[PDB]
Amino acid sequence: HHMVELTLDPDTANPRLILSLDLKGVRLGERAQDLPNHPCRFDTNTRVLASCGFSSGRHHWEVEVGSKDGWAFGVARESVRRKGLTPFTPEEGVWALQLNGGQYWAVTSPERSPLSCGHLSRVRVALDLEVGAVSFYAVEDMRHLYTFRVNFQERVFPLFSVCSTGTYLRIWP
Repeated sequence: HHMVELTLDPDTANPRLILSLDLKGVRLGERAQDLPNHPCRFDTNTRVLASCGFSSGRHHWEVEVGSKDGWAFGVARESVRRKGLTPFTPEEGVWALQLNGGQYWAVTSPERSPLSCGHLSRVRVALDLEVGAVSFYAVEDMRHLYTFRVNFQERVFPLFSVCSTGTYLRIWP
């Protein structure tokens, strides 16, 4: 199965995020690193993109996910805002799933959409820029979790947020 190789982009990472050395894994730390601000860095929201943005075609990858609340992952338009507190919503260029209050959500606005999917360990993301879709599948039985149909009009970047200690996101492969 032909999947893209993604690495987290340290220039984008919120200063409190802890990236692994292989740039696959993301946790939230207790203290903000002293990092030089970069126009790309999320200075307030607890997010980080892969260094790869997408302009065209179909691309797959997988995300392993902690069992404790705190994570959200998906894709974001390149213009997603980095500076100050920003809403986490499709309006703002953010199409994600989320584990929060013991519940899986698709992050619709103005209300999140509860998913009835059972426990997740690993999710396949399929980004289709030709049709304009991003779908999520539980790898155990490739069960369908959610699709956002979107007419993407700029580059689309894999997105990760961890806003609690005690949980993680890991990119595969």
